[PDB]
Amino acid sequence: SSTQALTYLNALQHSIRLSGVEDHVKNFRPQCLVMTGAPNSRPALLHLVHDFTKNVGLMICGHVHMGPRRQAMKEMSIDQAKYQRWLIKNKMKAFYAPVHADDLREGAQYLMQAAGLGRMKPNTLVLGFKKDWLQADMRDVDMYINLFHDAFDIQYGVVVIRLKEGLKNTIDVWWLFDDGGLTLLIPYLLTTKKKWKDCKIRVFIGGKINRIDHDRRAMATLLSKFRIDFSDIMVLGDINTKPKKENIIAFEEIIEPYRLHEDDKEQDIADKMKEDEPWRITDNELELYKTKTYRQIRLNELLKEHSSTANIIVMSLPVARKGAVSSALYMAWLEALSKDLPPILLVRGNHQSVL
Amino acid sequence: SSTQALTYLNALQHSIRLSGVEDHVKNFRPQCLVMTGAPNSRPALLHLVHDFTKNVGLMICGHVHMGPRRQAMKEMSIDQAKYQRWLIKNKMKAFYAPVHADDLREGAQYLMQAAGLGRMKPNTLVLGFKKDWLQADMRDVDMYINLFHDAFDIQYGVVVIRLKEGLKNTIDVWWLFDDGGLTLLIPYLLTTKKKWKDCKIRVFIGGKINRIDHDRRAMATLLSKFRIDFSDIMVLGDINTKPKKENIIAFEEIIEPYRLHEDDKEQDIADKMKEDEPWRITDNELELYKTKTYRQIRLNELLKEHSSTANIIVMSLPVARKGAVSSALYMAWLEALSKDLPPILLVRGNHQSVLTF
Ligand SMILES: NS(=O)(=O)c1cc(C(=O)O)c(NCc2ccco2)cc1Cl
Ligand SMILES: NS(=O)(=O)c1cc(C(=O)O)c(NCc2ccco2)cc1Cl
Repeated sequence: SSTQALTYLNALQHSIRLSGVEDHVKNFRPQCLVMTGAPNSRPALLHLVHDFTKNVGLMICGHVHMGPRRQAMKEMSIDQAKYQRWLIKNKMKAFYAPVHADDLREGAQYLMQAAGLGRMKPNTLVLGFKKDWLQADMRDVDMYINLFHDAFDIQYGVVVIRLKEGLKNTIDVWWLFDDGGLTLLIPYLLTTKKKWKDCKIRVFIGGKINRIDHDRRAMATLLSKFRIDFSDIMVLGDINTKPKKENIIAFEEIIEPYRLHEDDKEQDIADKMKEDEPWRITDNELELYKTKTYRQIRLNELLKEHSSTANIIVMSLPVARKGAVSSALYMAWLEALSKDLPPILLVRGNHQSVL
Repeated sequence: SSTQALTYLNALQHSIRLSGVEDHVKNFRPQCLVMTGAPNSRPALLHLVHDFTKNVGLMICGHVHMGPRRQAMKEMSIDQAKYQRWLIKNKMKAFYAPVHADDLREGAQYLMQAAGLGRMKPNTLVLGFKKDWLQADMRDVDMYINLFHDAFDIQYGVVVIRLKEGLKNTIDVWWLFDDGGLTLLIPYLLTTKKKWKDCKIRVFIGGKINRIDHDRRAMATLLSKFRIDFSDIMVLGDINTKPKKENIIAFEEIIEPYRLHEDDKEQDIADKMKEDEPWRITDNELELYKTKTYRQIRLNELLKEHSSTANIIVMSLPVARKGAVSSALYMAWLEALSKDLPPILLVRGNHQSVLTF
């Protein structure tokens, strides 16, 4: 009170010192940019992202305020004061970062390219899964997926937390493809927080039916390199199998409102809808990506079968080339992958290795 | 040591400590981002902006990088490492913050909107004068003035400085407009440094013929509030008078290439070329703003005669409504106000630094 200048000067001096360093490859140091609507909303997501980003990296709770430009400054100021007070009340090492933008994409770009000083710049983007995508306008879903792809453009690592907001054995990990160390680094950082200390990492991977021993040995060596006391590596070959009849029926029902039946409908009408409504899922997309959808459905049913009784499932996030797949189908894949499981955490880190 | 995590986490906890303090509104401090593309170019500008930001605020030497997205990140990181090494080589406490944008205005918007974290966020926009704007495409000058107007829109202070790139004692302060005190805060911070100890702040005012004592005591008490310790407080009544004809014709010659003499030329051609080049200066603009231009020229004359020798000249910055003046006319005003002087530092601030430092 009246002598905060000392704190400010100390912070500035330490930040300059930190910027003094020159080597970044050695330490990945996960810095998270959490894109939640407001810190008060989605408290569970905030706690879970804070768990693995606390004393091991900062977290910037971003907020893209959008509205009339005239009174934007006063609204943003009152919001910053209120949300910072709330966010310190529920002790969190998180910085509230509000910006003004005409839409979520622009504000996300502001936060993703400008937030932070020197070395304290976010390098992963954390999004809560858009649970209301079915009832939401599909333009906003397109914007959500385009935000994923913008993150992948700036060499960010995308984390998607799907968590049941209506609210002690193991922490399953479903490492499938390389990414980096991030997918395996999130469980390591989770385990050392004294809240998940009594939780045991039960890694999973896919492999050939004639190579369980060799794959297990190699993955155990990698885990020892990551030194996360892996309990066991349940190498599976069940991937790439027709899931079931009921599961495929459920997925078809999910995507039915957005499917485009070009063959059933007249070609001119199909083109008209595509031009005036480009997020419609064409049948060509389904035919091309039928194996990928089978992979998603099979992975979901495997998660239910093996990892039902797990606290935090960590899985690798499916991705597709920008524009190669309709946004509606992409969110359908994300819905199917994480359907009725415990708090699940889809991760795709950047190519550069964490350590 | 070869480890940095100790510094990183300590800096974190300090930043969280800072953000936790309920500073209310009584924590104004000059936090400026120096929008200059190449920190190697214009070292004098960085040194000057560093003099009054050494230990009272941060300096985010922003930089917008233009090019293809593919290899944008690689060269951006290369430049970041290079320029941070350069800044550390010199004794500058500046964070080199680069962003990628299609145009300078968009990257500047990124920086001004989202740069910084917590309460160590930028507060003013230091802008090196766009010297050689005569030879530069006028789209560039349009963006340059739009930067001023964006900064004013987002409640930022704007300071533009016209250092000579080639690089008794007194610091002149022309407190002409009440902008919240930043014009007076910059000189105070300058003086309280090893270089400007022999400061001798000399303060000038603009007032009509009246009792000099009134304004004299007014600025005496104002500077006592600001702890300026003036060497002299002067009031000038020559402002807002017709300047010499030579300067007027010189100014008219400066804007001659960009002027739209629509009254002299045929109306259809004038309208067509106005539509082709919306930055052209119409004659109606000059007629409306003849008094403003005369003030801008008389002020340059006045500070040339009164303040020919002075290490720093800190003046209130001219402002115009968004779009009322063509960018060429605004830039011509700024160029005529600081035509041939020592380091001149035109300042304007959001009306919030009310004895708050
Ligand atoms: N998780 S989400 O896609 O549904 C989401 C949702 C929101 C959201 O709109 O709450 C958001 N912030 C934008 C905003 C505008 C006004 C207040 O916050 C960000 C995200 Cl990622
Ligand atoms: N001080 S300035 O207006 O002349 C200026 C100057 C520059 C600059 O060009 O150095 C700049 N950014 C870098 C850049 C890249 C391409 C065009 O500009 C930004 C600004 Cl504000």
